[PDB]
Amino acid sequence: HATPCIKAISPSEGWTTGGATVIIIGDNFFDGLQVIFGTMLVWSELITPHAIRVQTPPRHIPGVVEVTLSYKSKQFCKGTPGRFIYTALN
Amino acid sequence: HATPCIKAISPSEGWTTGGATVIIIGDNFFDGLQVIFGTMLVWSELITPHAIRVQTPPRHIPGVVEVTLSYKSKQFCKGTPGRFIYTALN
Ligand code: EMC
Ligand code: EMC
Ligand code: EMC
Ligand code: EMC
Repeated sequence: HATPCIKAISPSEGWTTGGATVIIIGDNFFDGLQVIFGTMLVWSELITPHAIRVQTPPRHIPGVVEVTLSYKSKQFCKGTPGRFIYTALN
Repeated sequence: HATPCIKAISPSEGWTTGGATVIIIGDNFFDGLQVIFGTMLVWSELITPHAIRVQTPPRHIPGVVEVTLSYKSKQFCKGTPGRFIYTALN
C-alpha cells in the first residue's frame, strides 16, 4: 500500500529532558505527515520521501513510548510503531 | 565503544544507475565518514550522530551488496553490515 509506515528510528533512546534530533525512516512519507511521539504531536520535516526529522519532546517520566504517524487528525496503523526509550539522568 | 555502525538504510533498494539519495541511520556518525556500497566508496553528509546522507554509486550489475563504513581509508566493521539491493530498469 501507499500508507505511511515506519521502518526504524535513530536514536531510539534519549534523556527525559528532550530536544534531541530523531530521524524516522520508512515508506510513503509526504509533507504534512504528522508525527506522534509519546502521545505528543511534534514539529517534523521531511528530509527525503523516506526520512523525517523531529525533536524529542521532554517527558516527565522515564520509559518506553511509541512513535506513530498521523494526518488530518487521523492515525495510520500500517506496520509497527517506532519505539523510543526515555531515560532519566537523575 | 564509540564505533560507527549501521542500524538501517532508507530506501534499501535502488537502480543500478545510482544517484539516489539514501539515508543511513545508526550510531556514532561524524563529519568525513564514508560509506562503501559493496566495493564503491562514496562521501556522506552528516545529519545527526545517528543519521547520514549519501548518493548511491552506480553498479554495473544488479544484486545485493553489503554496506559498510570507512574513514581515512580504514574500514570499520561492528555488528551486522547494511544491505542494499541494486535493480536494473532493463
Ligand atoms: C511494512 C513495511 Hg514500513
Ligand atoms: C493502534 C492502532 Hg493506529
Ligand atoms: C551496535 C550496532 Hg549500531
Ligand atoms: C562481516 C561482519 Hg563486521
